[PDB]
Amino acid sequence: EGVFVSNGTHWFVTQRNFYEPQIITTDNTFVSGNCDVVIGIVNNTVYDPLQPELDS
Amino acid sequence: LQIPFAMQMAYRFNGIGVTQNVLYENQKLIANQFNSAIGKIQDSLSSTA
Ligand SMILES: *[C@@H]1O[C@H](CO)[C@@H](O[C@@H]2O[C@H](CO)[C@@H](O)[C@H](O)[C@H]2NC(C)=O)[C@H](O)[C@H]1NC(C)=O
Ligand SMILES: *[C@@H]1O[C@H](CO)[C@@H](O)[C@H](O)[C@H]1NC(C)=O
Ligand SMILES: *[C@@H]1O[C@H](CO)[C@@H](O)[C@H](O)[C@H]1NC(C)=O
Repeated sequence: EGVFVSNGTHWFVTQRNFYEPQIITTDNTFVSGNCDVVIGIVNNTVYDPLQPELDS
Repeated sequence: LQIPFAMQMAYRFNGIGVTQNVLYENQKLIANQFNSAIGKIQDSLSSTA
């Protein structure tokens, strides 16, 4: 739920009716297929909250 | 509030209980079906009394 937005330099996801930017993560989001299909997709990092623990 | 039209249609798909990747993956087909369906409105009204 929410929409991807940028302030010009950084990418966030907000709920749609009130500006509240969240850092984009694998639990803010879901995957479907690959980048070649979608008209206007943008290149970015998605943070995975498990990776700091696997970095122990 | 402006929003891109394909991104508004992705909200209309969530509103019927279809996950929005279904629109972004099928976007040209969905656009052609709409454009073709509006063409059938012209041809019906430009013919039927
Ligand atoms: C876009 O939003 C980010 C919010 O993180 C801004 O970057 C932060 O800027 C403050 C100072 O304004 C710094 O203290 C933070 O460390 C920055 N965070 C990061 C991740 O670098 C960014 O300045 C905003 N851009 C514009 C054009 O407004
Ligand atoms: C958006 O419009 C610009 C011209 O205004 C065009 O160059 C660009 O390819 C378009 N991008 C998408 C995602 O449709
Ligand atoms: C996005 O990333 C891929 C892989 O790094 C690259 O091939 C592609 O050209 C990039 N696209 C844009 C719009 O930067």
